[PDB]
Amino acid sequence: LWIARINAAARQNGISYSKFINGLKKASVEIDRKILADIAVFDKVAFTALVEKAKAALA
Amino acid sequence: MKVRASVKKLCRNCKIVKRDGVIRVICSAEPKHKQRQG
Amino acid sequence: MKTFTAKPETVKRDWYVVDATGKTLGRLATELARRLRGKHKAEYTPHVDTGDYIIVLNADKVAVTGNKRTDKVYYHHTGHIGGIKQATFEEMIARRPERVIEIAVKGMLPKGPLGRAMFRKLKVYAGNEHNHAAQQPQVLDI
Amino acid sequence: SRVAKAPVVVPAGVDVKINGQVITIKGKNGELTRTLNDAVEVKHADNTLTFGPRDGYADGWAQAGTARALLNSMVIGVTEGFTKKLQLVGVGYRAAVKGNVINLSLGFSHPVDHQLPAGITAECPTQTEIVLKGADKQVIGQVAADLRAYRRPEPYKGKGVRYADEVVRTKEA
Amino acid sequence: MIGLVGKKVGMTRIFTEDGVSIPVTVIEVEANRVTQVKDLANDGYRAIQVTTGAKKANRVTKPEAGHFAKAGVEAGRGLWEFRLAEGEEFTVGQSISVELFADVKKVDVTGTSKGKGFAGTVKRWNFRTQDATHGNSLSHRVPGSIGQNQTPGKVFKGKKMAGQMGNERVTVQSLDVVRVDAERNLLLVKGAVPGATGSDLIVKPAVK
RNA sequence: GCUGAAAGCAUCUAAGCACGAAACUUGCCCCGAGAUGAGUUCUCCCUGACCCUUUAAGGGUCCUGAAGGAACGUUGAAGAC
RNA sequence: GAUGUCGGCUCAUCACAUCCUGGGGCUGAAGUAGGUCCCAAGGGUAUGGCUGUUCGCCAUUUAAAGUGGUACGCGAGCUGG
RNA sequence: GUGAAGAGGGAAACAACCCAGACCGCCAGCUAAGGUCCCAAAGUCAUGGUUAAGUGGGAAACGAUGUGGGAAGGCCCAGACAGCCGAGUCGGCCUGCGCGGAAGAU
Repeated sequence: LWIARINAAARQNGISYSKFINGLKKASVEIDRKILADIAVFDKVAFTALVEKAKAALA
Repeated sequence: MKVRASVKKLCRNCKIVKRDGVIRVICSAEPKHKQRQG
Repeated sequence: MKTFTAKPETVKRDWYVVDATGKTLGRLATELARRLRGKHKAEYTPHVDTGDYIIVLNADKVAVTGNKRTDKVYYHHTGHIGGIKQATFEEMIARRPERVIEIAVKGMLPKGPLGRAMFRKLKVYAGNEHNHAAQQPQVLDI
Repeated sequence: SRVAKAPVVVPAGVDVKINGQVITIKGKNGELTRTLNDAVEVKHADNTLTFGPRDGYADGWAQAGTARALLNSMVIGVTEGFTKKLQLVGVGYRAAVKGNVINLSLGFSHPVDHQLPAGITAECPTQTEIVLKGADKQVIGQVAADLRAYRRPEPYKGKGVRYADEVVRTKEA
Repeated sequence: MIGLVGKKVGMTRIFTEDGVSIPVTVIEVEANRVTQVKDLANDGYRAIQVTTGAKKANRVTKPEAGHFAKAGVEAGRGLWEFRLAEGEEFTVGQSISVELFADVKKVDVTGTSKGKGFAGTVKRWNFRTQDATHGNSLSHRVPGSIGQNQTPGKVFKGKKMAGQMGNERVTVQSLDVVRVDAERNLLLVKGAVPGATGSDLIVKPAVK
């Protein structure tokens, strides 16, 4: 369930789940999927910031 | 018409043609030479 | 903490309108099923319906590849001994154009009460007009 | 290829109009129109027409040859026209013309009446001879074949409707 | 074309001068009165509705009476409908008589057949009886076998069995029109038609 | 079978056009909106006062009882009931 | 610590490697009548003498008297040679 | 070697095949075989080729100008092949993927 929700949230900001996870690993962020899904539902500005971090790591 | 699995030319006036996915032999000299693969 | 779950009494839904002229049948059906189930929202929950309403226009101008227009066969059985029956894609388009999209989308949804409920939000027409202007749908590009 | 590489001359007294893939040829004998395939480009230089493949297709040359042959036939037709001849062989076989209908007696228990399409004319210089005139090669061919189908030449004596220049083989019992 | 509603009176015969006896059914056809016209704009098809006969006032309920009073005609014993063809027109309140069949040669007649009740297979489906002697044991009019073994292991749909027989709608086609009498409202046809004496009939021009 | 190239000829086929069977889909007869996707058309009937409370698709009291239906009786060429 | 086994009667349902009717190509196919192969499963497809027989032989009919699967279909449906 | 006397994941379902040996709890993380369009968790990923048969998603001897690659030949601007004048044309060899051969009982 957590994975499905994270995919849905990431595609609304412009990236796919696999790429998002790869970027977080390359940036050394260690937040797990339960917390990621909770933030996806309850706080969207913070989730957008996380997506930007991953994109910068991949760039 | 000759319906068989091995079809081939039988004289110098025979011709081979492909129609709608089938292989056929037509001849302008002998009606007995008309063949269809099947 | 406990993980969030949606509630059928407070979900929100929206109305979209789509045009099928020249689109590939299966690659349109996948998107329709996705958005009817609600896999594109962050609130998705397997046991609740969190989908949207979709109108489809021009169902008689949908496209297929290869030799399928004359070679794809639909089958069904009537329940009586010996009652097996068939039609081709061309025939189906000639007499019941909407069924072509309806059957394809129905095959891609979950099986059961909730899936039968999800199917009720799809409205397919054969021409270029509908009578749902009171709901104010928005244009969706697929 | 070789057929498509020879240009087609447009003599004096014929008008050529091109629009997308639709072509119209107008002369003294009438007017003809045709739509071409999506892999052929046609050009009207000064007094000639040329045909070529369009980049993006794998069978441009065959289509070009076909288009060349068709346009050549159209140009000949709008100025000279095409004619065909049919002959009857047998006892009691007869043909006649009235308006745009051919009446045939060919040994049946009823008469045969054939209604000519639009643009084809017929004449009967003799009770055992038919001549067709027109401007469309395919249409005239189809009309002749339909007339022949009523009674085909048989192999023991040769009776029936035949083309004028046709060789009919015979055999013994 | 349109047809008419009538009533079955009985059966008789007609003698001809050459010495032939034609058996006939006698149908009484009073005037049919038009109650409603249905068109494409308002209903989606083209038809007329008619009544015939008479009915006592204290058996007519208020809805029915209002429907009759809209058209402006007297109440009858029922309502029937007929489909229209291209170039056929009628108006509400108009009367149609049996002189409609003056030049028709053949008709089709429709009615409700006599009811036999619960019936066996011998009378309902023409089954054959088994032996009456030679050691038969309680199986004289019974149906026999009704299936096969473990394959398929069931009974197929549409099997022929005992049940209710009759009392349903039946049509008989292509009957010669023998006489049309307009001063007495009579139509005479050749042969038998479904129903019992006193029942309702629908008469139409023949479709084949 | 017609017209026609790839393959300067020929060729029913690759682009185009025409015929062709008791098999297929209709045309004939019967059922059919529980088709839960539960459709359409015509006609008819009902036009009073109060109270409480946790304030709502809320509970109760007096006055009122239409269109129509069911029940009972005499019964049918309808029927095991 | 039980799945009744031949033949007949009653009642059937499916396949196509087609007996009849329908549409075709070749013939050492003049006509009438035949031979061989391709397509087609809509409907149709005997009564008696002998024998427990299924088969088979014989008598007289028919457009024709198809070939197979279904616990060698069918005994909580009948018979018992 | 495994089952017998062995649970978990894959092969639709499937003791004996592939991965792997369950002391108890957790709404943490990494991988194996096998996978990433929707039923159903994850690439409608990137770059260069092949196939037109729904081949992929059942079968042989044998038959044919389907069409992709390779190494060598005969004739030809001193005029080749075809038909009735001007650039190509003939037939063998090895190899990749497709085509016919292909008829059954709710």
